[PDB]
Amino acid sequence: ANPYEGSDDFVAFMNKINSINANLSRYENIINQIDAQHKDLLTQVSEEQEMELRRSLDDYISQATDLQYQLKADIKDAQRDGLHDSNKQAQAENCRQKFLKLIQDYRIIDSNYKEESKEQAKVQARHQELLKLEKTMAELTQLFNDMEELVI
Amino acid sequence: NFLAEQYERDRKAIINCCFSRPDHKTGEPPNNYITHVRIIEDSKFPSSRPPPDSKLENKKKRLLILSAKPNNAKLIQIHKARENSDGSFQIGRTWQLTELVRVEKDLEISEGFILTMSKKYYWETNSAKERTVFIKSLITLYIQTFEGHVPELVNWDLSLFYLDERSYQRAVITN
Repeated sequence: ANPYEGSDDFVAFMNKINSINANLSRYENIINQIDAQHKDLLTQVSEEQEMELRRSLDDYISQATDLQYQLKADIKDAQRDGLHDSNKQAQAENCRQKFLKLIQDYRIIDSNYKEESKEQAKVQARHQELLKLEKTMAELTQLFNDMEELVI
Repeated sequence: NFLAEQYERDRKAIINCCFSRPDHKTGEPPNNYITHVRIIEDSKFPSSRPPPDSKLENKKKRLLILSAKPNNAKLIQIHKARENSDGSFQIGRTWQLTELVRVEKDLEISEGFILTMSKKYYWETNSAKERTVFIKSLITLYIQTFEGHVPELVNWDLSLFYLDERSYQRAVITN
């Protein structure tokens, strides 16, 4: 940890980058919808509509986890193909920075919702929600660190 | 690569002296070393930008070291140390990371930066790159440690920390 250091080839590589950029857009929308559903829950919603809102939130959270896994693998692979090309490495690293910013967006969005849940509350089901939130943030931290590891 | 090799030698000496053996008098496990940077401290101007006329004898060579408590990765500490002639280091001060409330890039001095913790501290790295690298490590550690929060940032490119304008406004501790 030393911080101080498609038949054409390029068309094929940029197909990877274009695919990554499409999933980064999917990732960003999912995070955007998670934030929105947090705001929905933060309004006083009837008990019937509240659980339909929680299962949709659970669905979006699972989609993010699976998209994160795919974006990590696809970005680290684009980094490997660029280990011997200045243009490819610039492409892949640009995708890596976009990813890290969105992961940071997600982490902050969950943090705001965590603090706003307590300042709106003061049953035990609320405790399971906090354990789910802390699980996700531990994953985003673990994913944050995986993306900073060098690829060789 | 002088900066990489200096980092390897410094890190190994820091871990060996100070982050590997049980506590001298208590027997507590050592902290877990995270990173470090070399800094210049002006003894006459430690809380503000030193003037150019500041005597050279005022400039002191120190290190800033980040570490984590042995049984809690969420308890981060900043240490200031000096280097002994044998290659070991002596820690002179420790801060808890929860004290970091403001981090400012000096627009005029390319190596200068100001941390606000117990108080305001002015320090200089040996190069512009080392300031960028260390502050990145510091803010990244904070955002990870305090789960989505960030101290007040002054004159920094937010993209360095993977933030933009409104992600910083949501995350800054001043709310």
